[PDB]
Amino acid sequence: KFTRSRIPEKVFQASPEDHEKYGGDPQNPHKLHIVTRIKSTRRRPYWEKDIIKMLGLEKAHTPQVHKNIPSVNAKLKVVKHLIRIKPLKLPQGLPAEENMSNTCLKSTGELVVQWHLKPV
Amino acid sequence: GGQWRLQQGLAANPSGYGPLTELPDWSYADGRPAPPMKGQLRRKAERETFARRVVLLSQEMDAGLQAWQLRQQKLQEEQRKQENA
Amino acid sequence: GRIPGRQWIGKHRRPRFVSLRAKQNMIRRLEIEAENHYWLSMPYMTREQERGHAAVRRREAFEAIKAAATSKFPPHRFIADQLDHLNVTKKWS
Amino acid sequence: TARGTPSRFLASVLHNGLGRYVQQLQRLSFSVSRDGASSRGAREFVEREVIDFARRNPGVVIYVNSRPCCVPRVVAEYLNGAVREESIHCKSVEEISTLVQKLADQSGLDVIRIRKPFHTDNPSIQGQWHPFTNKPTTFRGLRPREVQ
Amino acid sequence: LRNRVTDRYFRIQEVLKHARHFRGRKNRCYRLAVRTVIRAFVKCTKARYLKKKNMRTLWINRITAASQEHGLKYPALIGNLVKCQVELNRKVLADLAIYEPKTFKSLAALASRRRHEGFAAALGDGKEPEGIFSRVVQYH
Amino acid sequence: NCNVELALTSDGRTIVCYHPSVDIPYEHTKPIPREEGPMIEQLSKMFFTTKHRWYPHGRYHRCRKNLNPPKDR
Amino acid sequence: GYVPKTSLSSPPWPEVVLPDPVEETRHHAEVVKKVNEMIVTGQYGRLFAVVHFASRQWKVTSEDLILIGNELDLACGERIRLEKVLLVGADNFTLLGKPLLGKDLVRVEATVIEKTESWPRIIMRFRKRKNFKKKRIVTTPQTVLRINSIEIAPCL
Amino acid sequence: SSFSRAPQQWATFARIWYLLDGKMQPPGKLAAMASIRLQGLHKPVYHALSDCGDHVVIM
Repeated sequence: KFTRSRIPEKVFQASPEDHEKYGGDPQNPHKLHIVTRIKSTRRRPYWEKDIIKMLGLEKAHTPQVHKNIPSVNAKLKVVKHLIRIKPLKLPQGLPAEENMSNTCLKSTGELVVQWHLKPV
Repeated sequence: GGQWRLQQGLAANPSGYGPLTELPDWSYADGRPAPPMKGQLRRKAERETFARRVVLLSQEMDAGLQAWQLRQQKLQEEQRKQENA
Repeated sequence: GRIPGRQWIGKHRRPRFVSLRAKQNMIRRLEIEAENHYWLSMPYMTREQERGHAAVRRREAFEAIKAAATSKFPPHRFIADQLDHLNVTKKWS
Repeated sequence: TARGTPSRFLASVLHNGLGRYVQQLQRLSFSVSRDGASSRGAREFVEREVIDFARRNPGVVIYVNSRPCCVPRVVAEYLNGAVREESIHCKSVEEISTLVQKLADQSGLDVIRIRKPFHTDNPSIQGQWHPFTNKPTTFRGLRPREVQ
Repeated sequence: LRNRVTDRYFRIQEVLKHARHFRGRKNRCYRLAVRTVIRAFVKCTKARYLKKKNMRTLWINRITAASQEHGLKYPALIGNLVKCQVELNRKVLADLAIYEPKTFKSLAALASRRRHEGFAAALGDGKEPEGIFSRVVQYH
Repeated sequence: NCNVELALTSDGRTIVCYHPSVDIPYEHTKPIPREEGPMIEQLSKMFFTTKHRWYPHGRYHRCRKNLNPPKDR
Repeated sequence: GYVPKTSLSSPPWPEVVLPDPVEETRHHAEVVKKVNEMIVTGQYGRLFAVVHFASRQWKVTSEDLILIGNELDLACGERIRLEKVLLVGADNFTLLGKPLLGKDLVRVEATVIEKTESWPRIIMRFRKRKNFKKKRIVTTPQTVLRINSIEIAPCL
Repeated sequence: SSFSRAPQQWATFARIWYLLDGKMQPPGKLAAMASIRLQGLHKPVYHALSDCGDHVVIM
């Protein structure tokens, strides 16, 4: 019988080879995730359709910011083959009310609060 | 050819954000700027709501950490004060 | 050269082979999958620290739902609708 | 369908924006019934907007009659002599005023299928392609297997 | 027959005016014509998607013909005008191939030039100067 | 063929292509020199096509042909 | 390191050597000086320009027509400066930008001639054996522009 | 450019004869080149209905 699948704990304990390859720091972990859905939930069990609706990822290739807490981690971990997780980086400060109109999300994951389009 | 676009920090789809969607398509010959395009108003508003959510979530995260530090410090004050008299 | 029943159901089926397209597609989905495994490993708050950190915002959101359910009642009915419809015999003198 | 329907290429009337723009609508003929219910909204237009419209764009001359033989109507006549006749039977003031500006906004040309979304009359500047644009010449114009 | 339908001529001619160009009794008899005219309208609404698809493969064929004439291929021309941040689409390129071929000559030469730079900058890996046309435009 | 002179303007936000039109040299030029079935074979072999193109066609087919079609350009 | 000339030693595509950047910037300065000195004196004929209007790029020559599938909220006959020019060509030079030519370099101006509906476009759905049959008719809004000027500034 | 309508069209569409030596060659590389040139797939004027194909002389 095909059922839900417990993923062993050891899969989510990274090695120093990871931290060289990806750009993470295990000390001082990041604020929030940007999650993209890249794989439809049709031809997937009803629990993964449920978790995609709860995470708010219904439209494919639409970024969604989720907290980096354990509970969001568990919901993400069930649907980790449908999504793409990138760290939400903040190069400058997080947008204060002044520039919170004039922002941008960059494809590298980072949110730059001054949206220009002119030659540099 | 949109893997090369992703490497360079450009978007995979150039019709996403770029100069060719988020500049204004036209202006009067006199120089008066156009009314803003309705797709660009929609997209700026999507961007508004996204940044609002990021600020809300960051405040909730760090307020949770500070509140837990207060719970621990008040518990330790009570620990030190119950070990008197 | 026939496949006995229907091609892709049964005991005997038409064979299907893996292109390099399929291997490359599956390998790159595995690379994305692996980066996901990496980023789900450094959780910010521990599981005790999050306990209650946003109870207020959930309770206010549910109070919005709850008071959005109960504020349901028939619409107001006016006079100007009725007499606005007396206008359908109107003319020029 | 489109195989069933006529079809025309894109055009102006008479080079309509080159030198100066010419408002291509001449006439309109509202025929609104006095005591008639279907012309109700049309009558409201005549009391409410048609003076403002006729003062907005003076290239058109506007005739308001009474009692048509079938239906209250606008008769738009354009500068290529085409007539579009629209019925304003049982329409509110918003729909009629949008239709009258719709009529003013267009040229007499039909509303059949336009084959191309563009129309250039000097299409090519560096020369249109023929099979001998890029092909290189020979010496003394010889062809393959040509002796002298 | 307290009220029977008198307005029936006009239903039938709604349907039969879209069938006059047909062949056989489908142009004239109503039951047959109904079937084929519905079939016609269904084909029209799926043919919109096929029209966009047909147009793009015609553009790829023409641009391929012109760039195979200028030594390159179709992948080299497109995937090297990408790398110069030249964002012409296919429609523009196929129209340029037909009506303005010195401009297509320029595009094919630029694409091949950037191709050889994007290898010779990649052949000497390690620190070097970058190539000339491999310099991107950042928007901030 | 391609003989073009490609350049960037100094900042690098445009690409300028210089392509003049090259004329044909004089040396590369020559001086000017100064029944019904068998019908369809003769025409076919004249014009390099199959026979079917030259066979006539019905009144019904000739009656759908548009004889005032739109021109352009 | 040295390899004798066999079949598969040197790959069949031709070997081209990239020129050094010093004389190549000298070359680029020569080319840009030629093209700008053409532009200052009007040594060109008529111009075309690939212009990224509503959502799709048009190859636009001066004095012509462009049909656009939306209502542009401009009164008729009203001039417009089509920004987002992204190629400008003549008989003897072109200028393509990365991706956009500057506004300080090329001006393309158009008008709005007419503001029509389209023809009625029928949208029929039909699924068989199921009594599924729907019909809709859509008349889209269309506006036709006439492009007047393609003027080029010698600012290179 | 600056031809008349009939000669500009005649220059564009009229067909060209291509010789193609077949010594030592496989019949499928000859067939691939000759098939492309018989259909008209080497022209930027190519349309399926245009009847723009050229002539091929394989010796």
